[PDB]
Amino acid sequence: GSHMKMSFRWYGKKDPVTLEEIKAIPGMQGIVTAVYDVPVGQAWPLENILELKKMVEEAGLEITVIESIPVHEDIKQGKPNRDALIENYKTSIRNVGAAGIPVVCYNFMPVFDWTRSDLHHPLPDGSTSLAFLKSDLAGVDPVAIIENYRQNISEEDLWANLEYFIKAILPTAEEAGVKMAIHPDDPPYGIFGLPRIITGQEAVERFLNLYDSEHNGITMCVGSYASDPKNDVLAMTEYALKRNRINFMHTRNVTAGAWGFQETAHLSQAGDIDMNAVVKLLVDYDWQGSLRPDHGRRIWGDQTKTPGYGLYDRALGATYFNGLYEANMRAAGKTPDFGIKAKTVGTKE
Amino acid sequence: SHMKMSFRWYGKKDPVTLEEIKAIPGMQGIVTAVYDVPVGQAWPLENILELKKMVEEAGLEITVIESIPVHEDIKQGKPNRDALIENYKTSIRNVGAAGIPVVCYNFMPVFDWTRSDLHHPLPDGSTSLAFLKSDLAGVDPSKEEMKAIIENYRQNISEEDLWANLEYFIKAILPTAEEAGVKMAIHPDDPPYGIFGLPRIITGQEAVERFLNLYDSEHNGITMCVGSYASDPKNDVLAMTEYALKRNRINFMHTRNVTAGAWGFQETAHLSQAGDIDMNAVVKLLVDYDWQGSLRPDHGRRIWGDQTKTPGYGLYDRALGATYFNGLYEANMRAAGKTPDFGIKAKTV
Ligand SMILES: O=C[C@@H](O)[C@@H](O)[C@H](O)[C@H](O)CO
Ligand SMILES: [Mn+2]
Repeated sequence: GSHMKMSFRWYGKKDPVTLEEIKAIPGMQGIVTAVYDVPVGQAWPLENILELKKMVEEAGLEITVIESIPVHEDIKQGKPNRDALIENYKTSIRNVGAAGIPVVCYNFMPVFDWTRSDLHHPLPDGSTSLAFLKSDLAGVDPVAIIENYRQNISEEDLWANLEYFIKAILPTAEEAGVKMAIHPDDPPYGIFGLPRIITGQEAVERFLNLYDSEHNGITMCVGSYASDPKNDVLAMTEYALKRNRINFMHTRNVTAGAWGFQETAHLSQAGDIDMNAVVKLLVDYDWQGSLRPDHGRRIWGDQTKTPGYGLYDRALGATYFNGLYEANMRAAGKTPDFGIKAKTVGTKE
Repeated sequence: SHMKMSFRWYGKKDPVTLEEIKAIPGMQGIVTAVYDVPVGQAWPLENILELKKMVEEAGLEITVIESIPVHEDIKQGKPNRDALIENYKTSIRNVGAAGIPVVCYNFMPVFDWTRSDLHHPLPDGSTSLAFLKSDLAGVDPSKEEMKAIIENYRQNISEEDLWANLEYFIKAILPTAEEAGVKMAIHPDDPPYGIFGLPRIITGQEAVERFLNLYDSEHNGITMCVGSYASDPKNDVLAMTEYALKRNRINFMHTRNVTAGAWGFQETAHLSQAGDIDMNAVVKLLVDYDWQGSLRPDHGRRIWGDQTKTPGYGLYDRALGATYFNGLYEANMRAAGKTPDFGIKAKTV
């Protein structure tokens, strides 16, 4: 039976947005977070993870997803020493499973996790947002590693580097009781001479096949995949759902074409994704997992710094998914759940 | 079959701005009134225009006017009522002289609402308005004037008297309103039973049938505030909603959520499971019947340090409600076979 927990990204103690505020989002159940006191490729201790879990649980929430045990560039490059960094990744997986967190989200995006030309590109209602203007600058070197990928490492080398990775970690994830969920490339194609392989349906199928298990699944980030129109989110969503290989949902809306892309409000008609169709799919497939609204616009006085991570519009995206999820749950004669245990504190009949 | 998401704005003085209101996805209609004319006296075009101009420039539109307030003297049926009704006559005409097609208003002796507590705690740590009967048991409610206004209603004006006062008012103003294009929509009694020995008549299904029948004309309508009605458990808002739709008699919409008992009631998050109303069933019916008019998220919780001190009128939870209704709308539309729509012209600049 279906079981989708609303979740929200939270960067810990140093987050502009707090747990009180997050907790106040109607229907919010999960916290998506990570350890920030340890360098990339170095291995997360249990206590670190546990400190976060305690903060989150006292606030009346739970950590449902570690979003992002970062992958060291040595691993991605496929350099000689990877083995050591991978043993650290194995330790991290183990420590997350030790903490009781079911999913770990990661990426295999060489040197860049994402690219944005504009972090304040206005929208037809007064609100700013992030865009990828294919015209602007794009075609200029970002003022050792780069040339390596450019000169030496092909997409198939990256495919072989990734396969090595996932063959090395997967049994650990199995033993830990933890499911891996690879985040696609953002933008979902090669830029700056750098290669990208997690880019579309063909890529997803080849990925899942590297190690065939539920513990080896995807973060269906619909607004990344559909950043390149060449991609069709819904069949992607569905094949993945048909295969039981979606382990995390991200659900931001974006408008795209031959010209490139710009992130919009989550509403289906604000951009190019049919959001109702997405969750209708989760409904039909009795999907069990977490979804975050992912990214927001700047609206109101939102003085949250960090890119699409202001509380306000992401909140406005979550309740929109409450709507879509509840309606579709009901249309299917299913009864939706939002983790609400009490309506009131101190009254009752 | 187009519902236009809307939102109350309290004029130039509202700490909520139209920038902010326009920023909510899918938000089209604004909802406001004039605030510089005492109460009974006539509403000049100069005043309603100057607010319509303030809003039209902001990319938004007036869809409904929240309240030309009926004077106590009209409510009490005092002899001096005719002139007051006069001044009310032109308000309807001046407002029709602005394209604005709906006017909400109440017929509630003394107060327009009553709460015992304006920061009652909810389980998630947010706060909301609550009416708790037992806490208003002790209380005895110008100042020397209201006392005597209360004495008059208690001792001298009975329910039937107040029906009569209303009927007089209705048959007076309706042709005036059919003459101006404007549709009238009566805000239900809030709460919908006698407090402090004062009478209330707009309280349930019966009242509805009767009220409609005072002037069987599609311009004589209700504001279906499901929240006000569900505050009394004896009421079935789903049935009440449908009944009134089959008669083409919903001219405006308050979609607020409450939980309720013999103990009173408490406003909640708009999300169904947070309260006692199945908002999905509601919006579904609005869909099934092709209802055309504007729906409005009523009160919201106090969340995220919102300082706004007008009842339930901060921006945040109100907006979180709206986008949740976008999601309910869109989903139910597609589930029918119909195709939704919001304020959306251009996806991008
Ligand atoms: O429940 C009350 C609310 O609807 C308020 O906005 C207001 O007091 C009335 O609508 C106007 O009298
Ligand atoms: Mn109201």
